[PDB]
Amino acid sequence: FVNQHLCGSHLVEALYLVCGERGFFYTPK
Amino acid sequence: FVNQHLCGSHLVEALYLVCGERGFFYTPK
Amino acid sequence: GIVEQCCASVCSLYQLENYCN
Amino acid sequence: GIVEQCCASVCSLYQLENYCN
Repeated sequence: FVNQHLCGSHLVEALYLVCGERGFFYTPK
Repeated sequence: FVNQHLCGSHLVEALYLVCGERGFFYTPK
Repeated sequence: GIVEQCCASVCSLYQLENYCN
Repeated sequence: GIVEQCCASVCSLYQLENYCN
C-alpha cells in the first residue's frame, strides 16, 4: 500500500498504518 | 462527526477533516 | 492525551483543534 | 514536504517513516 501515489486521506491512512503506536505528524504545507 | 468517541483511523480521519491544510499531529501514547 | 480525551471519552472540536499544526 | 514526495510523486516506506514520532 505504501509504494504508490498517496494523497489526502489516503496519505493520512498510510501514515496511521505504518507508524502504529508511535503516531505521526502530517504537515502538508 | 467530532462529538463522539473516535478511535484509531476514525480519530485520524477527524483530525484530517478538521485541521485541513494546517495538518496535525497524532500522538496516541 | 488525545486517546484518553477523544477515544476513551467523547471528543470535541475544541480538543481536536489543539492537535492541528 | 510529504505531499511533494508521496502525493505528487510515488511514496516510499523510507519516507513515510520519517514522519512517525
